[PDB]
Amino acid sequence: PNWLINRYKAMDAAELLRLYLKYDLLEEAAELVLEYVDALLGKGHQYFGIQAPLSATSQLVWFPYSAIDHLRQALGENESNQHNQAILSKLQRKMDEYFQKLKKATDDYKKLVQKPLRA
Amino acid sequence: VSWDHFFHSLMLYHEHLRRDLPNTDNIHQRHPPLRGITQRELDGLIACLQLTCTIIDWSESARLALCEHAQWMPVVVILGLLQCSIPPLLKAELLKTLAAFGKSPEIAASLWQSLEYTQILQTVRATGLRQGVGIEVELNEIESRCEEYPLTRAFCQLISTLVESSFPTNLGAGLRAPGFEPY
Amino acid sequence: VSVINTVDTSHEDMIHDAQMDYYGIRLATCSSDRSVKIFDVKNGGQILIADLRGHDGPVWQVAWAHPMYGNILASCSYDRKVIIWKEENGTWEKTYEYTGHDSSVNSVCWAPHDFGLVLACGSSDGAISILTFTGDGPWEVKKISNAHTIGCNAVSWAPSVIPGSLVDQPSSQKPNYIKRFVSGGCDNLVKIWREEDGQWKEDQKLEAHSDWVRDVAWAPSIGLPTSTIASCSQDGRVYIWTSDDAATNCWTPKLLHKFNDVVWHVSWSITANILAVSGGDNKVTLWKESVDGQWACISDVNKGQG
Repeated sequence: PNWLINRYKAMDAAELLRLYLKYDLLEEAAELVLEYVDALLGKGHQYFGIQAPLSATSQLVWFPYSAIDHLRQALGENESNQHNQAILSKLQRKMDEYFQKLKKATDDYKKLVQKPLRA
Repeated sequence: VSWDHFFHSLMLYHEHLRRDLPNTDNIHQRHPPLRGITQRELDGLIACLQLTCTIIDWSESARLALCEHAQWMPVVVILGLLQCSIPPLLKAELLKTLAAFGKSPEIAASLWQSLEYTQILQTVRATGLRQGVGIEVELNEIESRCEEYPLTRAFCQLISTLVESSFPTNLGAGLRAPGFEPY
Repeated sequence: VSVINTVDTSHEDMIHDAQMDYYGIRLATCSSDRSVKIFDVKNGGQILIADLRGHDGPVWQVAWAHPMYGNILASCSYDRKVIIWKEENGTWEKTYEYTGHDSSVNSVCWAPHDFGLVLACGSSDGAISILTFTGDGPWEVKKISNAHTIGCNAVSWAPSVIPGSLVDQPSSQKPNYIKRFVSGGCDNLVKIWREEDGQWKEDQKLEAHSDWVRDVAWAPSIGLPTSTIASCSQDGRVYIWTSDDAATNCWTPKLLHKFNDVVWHVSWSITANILAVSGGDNKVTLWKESVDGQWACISDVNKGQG
């Protein structure tokens, strides 16, 4: 019933992803992860208890790698399932966009932290 | 004759029977000689379970009070003991005792979930378990040889009681794929 | 050593760190799941006795205090807090919370009990905080600002050494201990700190790592005059730092080994001067110095041989 969900998703912005991939809710799990990545890119961060995107240097960013690897395994165990493969390919393309932007932001943070040991 | 003696005794048997378990890595394992619960001890346990079953069958207050007790945790202990090995009569009495606990509606919902997790009945084969590895092997190897079927009957009684309180519902995502199909 | 009964922490994520209590009757564990779990594993029998929740992010390190102060546990987290947990009458409670860091608190270490109830805390803000409990009133805080240029990853206390323990101190004064600790940071430095006149000063800089120092461990005093520190880094190196004379303050680095991957941290054995080294290769290696001063690997422990 949407009230509960909305309220356990900016107070505890993940562990539910786990309640989801346990109660066999693969579809909705991939959805939550995508939503969270979207938040992290500065888009809708207020609906994910996130303070910053490409701003105020780099602080903390928890990446739910184990839940994403379970999603990759579950999408690979369905094989024939065309719908799950279409979702998996969309998710992979989005993860690659994220890792490319993360690499750029990390390289720019490394340049920012190198200015100044000239005080 | 106290609740402390009954549930401590069950716990001791549960601890003793589990330690006699042989590690998979270890090759050739010998128990310090399985203290096969003596026949007298067995008769005593059976009599205790029968008495418990009679009390909980007639008294709803007693049934709820015994199941909610924090130290005895009877449902956990009993289900734990069922995963151990004993001669079929004791198993039958344990099932009867569970049946007596099940005459009360919500306990039933939690019990279905617990039964699915404990894989007393092997729902989904694990590590090529195939035949046996559960009540099916006991039925074919142990009860069929003894030409007596107490365990099968008790199991049917349990299922029958559970179906009455619900054909329950989704009995386990992630594992199988729903359904009361296997049973 | 043959493995015994298999434990179960009933967790939902990777345990980042684990520490046994002083008597080896309890295990504290902490995780990305934001919990600190306490197990009373006495004579086998795995037993969760507490699930301590109070952090808003991953918990990085746990530290047991000396049992003379009762059952006290510290935890530090990505949430920039340090929490002090105490057991009273079998109930675990948060007795203190320190929020004086601007970034993730990566490491916590209790001082030798001779110094009092003192906790060192290293943060990703580059500062180190020393929390002192005097028995009366609130915790006192001495903060070393800009201890490391980028961030502090690890802190370890020096052993309690009485200056001149071979000379009869007149029996009416508490020995004046030289309080020291070592820190490792993201500026590739291992730094030694000393208390002087109630202030903490940088006593030495140790330069040998080419990337972030991940962990630092001061070896316990085995009654030898030589002080030993281990450090490990992102550069895959482990260094053993030795100082033979406490008066010269001269630290010499010896390369222990270079791994092909990151090294987390090295933990000293209390009795045998054995270094445990945990690598990114998912191995734990044990190292011991031979009589010729060479360091040899005495065991390689892989995930999965239990």
